[PDB]
Amino acid sequence: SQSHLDDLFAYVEERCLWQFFSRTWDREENIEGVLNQVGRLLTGQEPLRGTPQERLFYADALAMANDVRERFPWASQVNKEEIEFLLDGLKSRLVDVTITRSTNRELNHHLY
Amino acid sequence: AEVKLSPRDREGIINPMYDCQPAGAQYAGIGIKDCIPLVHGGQGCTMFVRLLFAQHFKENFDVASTSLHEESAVFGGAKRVEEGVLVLARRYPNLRVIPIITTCSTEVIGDDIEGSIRVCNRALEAEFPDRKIYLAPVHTPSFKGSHVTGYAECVKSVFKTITDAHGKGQPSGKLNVFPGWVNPGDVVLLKRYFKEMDVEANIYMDTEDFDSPMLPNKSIETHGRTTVEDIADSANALATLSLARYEGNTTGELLQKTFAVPNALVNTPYGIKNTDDMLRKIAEVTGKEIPESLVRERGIALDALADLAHMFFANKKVAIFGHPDLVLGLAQFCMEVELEPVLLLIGDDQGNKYKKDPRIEELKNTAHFDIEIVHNADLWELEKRINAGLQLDLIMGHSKGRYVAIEANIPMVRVGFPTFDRAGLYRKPSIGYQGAMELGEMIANAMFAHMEYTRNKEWILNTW
Amino acid sequence: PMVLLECDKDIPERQKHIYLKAPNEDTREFLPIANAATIPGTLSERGCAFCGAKLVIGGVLKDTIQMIHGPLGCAYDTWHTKRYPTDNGHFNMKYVWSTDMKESHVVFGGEKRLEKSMHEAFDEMPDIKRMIVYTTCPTALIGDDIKAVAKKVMKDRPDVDVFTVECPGFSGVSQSKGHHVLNIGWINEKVETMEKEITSEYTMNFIGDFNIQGDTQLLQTYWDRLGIQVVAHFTGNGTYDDLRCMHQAQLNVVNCARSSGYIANELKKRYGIPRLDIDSWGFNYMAEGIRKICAFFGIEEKGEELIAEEYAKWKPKLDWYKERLQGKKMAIWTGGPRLWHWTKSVEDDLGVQVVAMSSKFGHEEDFEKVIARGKEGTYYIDDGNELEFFEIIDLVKPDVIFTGPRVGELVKKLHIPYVNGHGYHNGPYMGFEGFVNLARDMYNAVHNPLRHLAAVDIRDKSQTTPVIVRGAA
Ligand code: CLF
Ligand SMILES: [Mg+2]
Ligand SMILES: [Mg+2]
Repeated sequence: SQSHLDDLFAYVEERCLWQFFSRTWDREENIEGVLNQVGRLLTGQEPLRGTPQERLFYADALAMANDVRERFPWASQVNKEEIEFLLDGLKSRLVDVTITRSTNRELNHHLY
Repeated sequence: AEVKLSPRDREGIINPMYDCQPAGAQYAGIGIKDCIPLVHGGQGCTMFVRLLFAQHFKENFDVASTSLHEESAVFGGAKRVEEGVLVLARRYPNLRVIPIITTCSTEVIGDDIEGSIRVCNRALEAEFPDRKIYLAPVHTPSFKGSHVTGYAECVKSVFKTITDAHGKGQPSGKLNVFPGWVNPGDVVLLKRYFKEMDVEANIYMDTEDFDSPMLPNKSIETHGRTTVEDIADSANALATLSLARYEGNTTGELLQKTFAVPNALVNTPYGIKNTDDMLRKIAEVTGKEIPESLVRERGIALDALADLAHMFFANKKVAIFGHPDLVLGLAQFCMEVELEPVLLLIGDDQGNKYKKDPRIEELKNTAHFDIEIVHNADLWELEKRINAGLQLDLIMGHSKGRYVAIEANIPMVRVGFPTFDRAGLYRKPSIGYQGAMELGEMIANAMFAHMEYTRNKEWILNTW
Repeated sequence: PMVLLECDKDIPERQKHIYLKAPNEDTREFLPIANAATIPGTLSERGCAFCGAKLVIGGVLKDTIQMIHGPLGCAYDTWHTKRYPTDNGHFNMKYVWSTDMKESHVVFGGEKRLEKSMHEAFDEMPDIKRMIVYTTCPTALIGDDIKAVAKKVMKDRPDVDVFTVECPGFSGVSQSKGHHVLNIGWINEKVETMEKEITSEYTMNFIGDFNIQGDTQLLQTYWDRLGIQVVAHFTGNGTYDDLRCMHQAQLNVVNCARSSGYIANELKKRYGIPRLDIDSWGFNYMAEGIRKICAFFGIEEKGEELIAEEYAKWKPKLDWYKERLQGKKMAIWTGGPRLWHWTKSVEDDLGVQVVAMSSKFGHEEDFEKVIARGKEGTYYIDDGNELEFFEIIDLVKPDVIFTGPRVGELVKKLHIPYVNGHGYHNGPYMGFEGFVNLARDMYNAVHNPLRHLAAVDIRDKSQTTPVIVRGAA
């Protein structure tokens, strides 16, 4: 539901930092990488823990997945497809507010 | 047997004794009522100095920046001055005085401060017809002199500005007094001396209220008390008493050249003889007698010092650093109480003036021990001499030398500016008779605590 | 909405720098301008770019000469002002160096004066073989090439290593520019110019922590317990040479993303080292950070043993303070990051409501973070000035302000207590114990008999002098 998505979005906004990295490309990478691991963890799938980057997306995702299960009873009731659908909507919303409509003027500077 | 002046032998500085000229100009300005200095340069030149004053006084003082940025470094910064003046005037309706203090940046790029002042005077007269704001140009490049010289330059420029505007009027009957760079406690002592001697005097600047109360009504009273009117009246004085050759005497001379107010420069009143001679000069110029109350305060000071001098002070070796008027005055005080000031450090490039200071000769004719006076000194000079074997019983100086004393295990009395690492020292006089007494007792109490911590005859502190 | 304060009616551009968060707003439409030019004459809190390089970052190192190429004021002004201890006797705080630039050097150049100062500094302290040279306003303006001087000194003296930073105070708008110039030069020139022994399967750098009152040394007790080697701390209790080894780490843990994100981003780009942002202030935040580090390394059980012990030791005290601090109103007027590291952590762990925040030099990034974490009805101020601080106090009536000492001494006159939000009162303030230390200082600041005494006017025959009952955790 929209309520479930609003719960996930309000959690990420007030808690997480990975969506607020210094450049557009890093925000995009983190939103995709963290939330794909969240989906895995919330649906009992084997997390990816191969490369250093993968391992770090897992670490960020584990905090969010554990917090979402603790905070939101619905997250233990909805099915795999419903979790995936919500996380796809959450990616879209996080890209919209942290990239597309952010007026942060540094986000596209080519150099760090 | 020999008093020798020598310069620092290194080109670089380690552990500077003083700040730069603009810091001293800021200090001069914050003693004026309804004054906010405007420091034309980068932001650090303002904010670090506001912090330094908070360290010494444990108070806020208002100083503004022109916020020089990259565009002004290429095209010039006059528009930053002009904006800064108007933004001050518009947001502080009671503001009356703005010393416009230059920095290394704005001296290097050659901004025309007097031209900006003409623009701002026109703008302010049009926008605020019933207001007068006095804009004083203060040229303080940091690559010469020090905060000592910058203090003196700002005082002089503010006085020139304000007296230029008001000129000579009716005789006031008052003295002008330039005590130099002293603490609120020193100002409180001088006010008492003049009151007891029935001498009307303006003390420039009057910083007593820098030690401001925390009041039931939440009022902020942390201000300079010297007004435009008080500075303007300097033209009308009977005489000027200048206590500090390097900290305001040049304003006394300016008022003598411009307005025929006779200037009397005296030794800075550290210790008994210098206080005595100050009071004799006041008596000479005013025709007023020295009161019995000052004979008594003097006698109480001598009584206290006599409990200390031959027992605890005699033959003890002292190093002193700080402003030149303070260093030279404290060296004379030390000898009155049998201390031996063997190392005097003065921290800036004004050696050609120090070589002519009459107090050097007063030391050369008095001392029975060699004295080294290192000018253009840093505090590494002190540390390096201790590491090479100089044996000291006492250091007198400001708190930025603290680690030298701590590590060498030498007792240290905090004097001069800034004294941030002890509480309340800004309220304790150092000049005058009471000041001599308070200094001597700090020295003894620092030695006493040292004797206890080091177990050095600590049993002796019973029947002295 | 954006706020035009009464004190800014004649500088109305300030409205786009002040956000009052209101219900239902899309915060993307209300992001303060940040990291723009300062308005002259405002009594902005900002410092200079040189400060951001030497005072904040480089000067933290325990074994490095800090050679400030300029007149002596810049050096005097950055000495006796920081609280970053070391484990070698606080060399960093005891000394400052200047080239003592004179008029003749403005006329003829200062490169030989720098060179001479550099050799004197190495001669005076023969045990010290590392140096950072900084430009200042006038040495930038006259074009002295301090990188070329450093090159000559290292040729002439092969046992020293020298790094240089161009950061005159007029560069950028604030301290922020100094951070950037230092970070990028260091990764370009000095990273991967030596290596150290690796003594653990788990290695990290800790990036953006400056050891304020021992913060870094406190956090190090965690890494030692967990068996993680820290290749380098950037720069708390650090060494020059440890920083040359940063490329060796498996993970970069970032706390100060503002000052030090630059080098974490370049380490990821150039060496593939992942960047993990944490909050190393805040009790429950510290637990999250430890759990992420341990999940990355696969040492989760070791993390849970450490967390359990730390909660057993410290949580009862934390909760004692929460009971007494719940509902108190706080302002944070600091550089920027502590706004977003503290607003929600004091709310979660102490029940404290942050009602106003001001950032000297934060970027739009920092405002995204703080507005995301912060409350409705709170003021969010970019580049605040002193008259604005008074107007904000009248609007929100804080019980405590976390700010620097000078502002703390100003607001004391209004009977508002302060905690030093920069250098701390009784720190450290990071980690589990640190948040208890922060809570203790906040508690002792607000519930202070002097505040009550100051409000009594003894002349009022209707007033008595009260006694207050305090407590201790
Ligand atoms: S904004 Fe920053 S602190 Fe200012 S000068 Fe510039 S680098 Fe330095 Fe230096 S010597 Fe004094 S304090 Fe200035 S006037 Fe020059
Ligand atoms: Mg929210
Ligand atoms: Mg007696």
